[PDB]
Amino acid sequence: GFKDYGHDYHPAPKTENIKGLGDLKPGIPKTPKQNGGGKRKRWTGDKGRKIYEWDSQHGELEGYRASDGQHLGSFDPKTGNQLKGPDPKRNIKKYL
Amino acid sequence: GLKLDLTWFDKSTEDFKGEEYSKDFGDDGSVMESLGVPFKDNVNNGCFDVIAEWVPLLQPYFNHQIDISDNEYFVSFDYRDGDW
Repeated sequence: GFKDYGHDYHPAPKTENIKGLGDLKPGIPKTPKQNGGGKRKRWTGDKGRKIYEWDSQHGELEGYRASDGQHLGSFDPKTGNQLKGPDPKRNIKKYL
Repeated sequence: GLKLDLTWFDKSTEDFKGEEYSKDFGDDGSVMESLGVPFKDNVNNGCFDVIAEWVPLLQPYFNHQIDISDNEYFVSFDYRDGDW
């Protein structure tokens, strides 16, 4: 039943509570999941040079370089601290 | 509970122009039922393109006067325990 569905994934942070990455604005969401009809919630920061996307299974922001989509690592929305570092294999270049 | 998280963007520039949450639905998902969005893998898991059909179904829950000829709209189905 429905509450159960609501605990399947980690709720995304509301924009105002994302700390430590500067001023942020939601961006048009474009990255599909394979299971789910949704596109990943998206924010831009640093004049749009940085993109962040909520990953609702791990419960962290994945950060990307807007110019080419390169992955930058993940960040704790409460602090803004880097948690994972860049993964050269990962980018969002087809979803920019 | 469940809030519809509504978000909209300029068709010309894609700039962000607004965000509004519906009131809390508690644990009643039927609004998702009326959109035709299964619960499975869809709660706290992304945003959906607000299509023309969805406007009438959604508008009753928002102050924003949804205008799909002006803006691209997206909704997500956020669920958090309690009041939030």
